[PDB]
Amino acid sequence: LLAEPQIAMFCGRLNMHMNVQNGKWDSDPSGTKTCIDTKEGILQYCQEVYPELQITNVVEANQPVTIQNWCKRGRKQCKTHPHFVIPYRCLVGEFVSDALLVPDKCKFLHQERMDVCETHLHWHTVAKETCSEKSTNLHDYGMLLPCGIDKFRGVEFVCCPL
Repeated sequence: LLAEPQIAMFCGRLNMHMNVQNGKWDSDPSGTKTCIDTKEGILQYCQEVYPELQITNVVEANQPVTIQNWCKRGRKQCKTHPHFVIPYRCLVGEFVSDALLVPDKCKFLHQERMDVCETHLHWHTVAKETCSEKSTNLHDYGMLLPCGIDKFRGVEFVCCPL
């Protein structure tokens, strides 16, 4: 969901966050906060930047975005080269899994491993690998059953014809 709460980082520039009202990337309120290394720190920035929301978890978005107007410290020189970055989604309150679009001719699948607690990458790879086994393409996917910070017990996905 391209306009939901989320943050985007580019080291050397101020963090961006999604403006849910207009869909645009807004720079850091303080004019000082830059890129973060830990998922836990990303959760903390989510919480700081969306004070009216209860941020309970985070997850990688599935596709990178392009952002060109990164600000330097103190919010000026807010132009640089276009930069590809995968935003982190700031997940709100009780977990609701993504409603995936399933084009005609494609197939919705889901797998749950209630005995494991796994990464976004792992589930992405499970999804992709499943589709590939039948000569189809992974089209859209989402996490299921959070069990930790950016850790989940399952994946929902859509496989489409090549």
